[PDB]
Amino acid sequence: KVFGRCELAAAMKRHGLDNYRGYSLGNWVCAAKFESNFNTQATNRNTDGSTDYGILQINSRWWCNDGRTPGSRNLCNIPCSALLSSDITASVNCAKKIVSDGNGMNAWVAWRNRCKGTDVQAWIRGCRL
Ligand SMILES: [Cl-]
Ligand SMILES: [Cl-]
Ligand SMILES: [Cl-]
Repeated sequence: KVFGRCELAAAMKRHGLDNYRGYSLGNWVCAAKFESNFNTQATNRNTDGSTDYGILQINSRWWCNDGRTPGSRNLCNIPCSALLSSDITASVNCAKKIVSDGNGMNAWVAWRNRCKGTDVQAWIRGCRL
């Protein structure tokens, strides 16, 4: 599913991501924009052989199981395929664990490089939330 901007903001809010660990909704929408362009089915293969999955490009080295990332963990206790669903529940619940792991949203390098320090509220501007 490719979400609309406000549609995704609303779904993220419904799932308790808004201001989670102090990160406003615009931060999460911005991260999703640059990680996946709001496409739940986004996948990307990393140089180390791991893969990133879903709207927030969650990585199989630590967070989910895909059966083909040697030496990896599955800390969200989910198949990586669950992160591709039209229902963002699994991605959100896993993101909550990731952002609580110590480095906040810096875990998403694209958030650090493209969202951090910017006017992230622009991502939810106009949205009925
Ligand atoms: Cl915001
Ligand atoms: Cl594996
Ligand atoms: Cl980047």
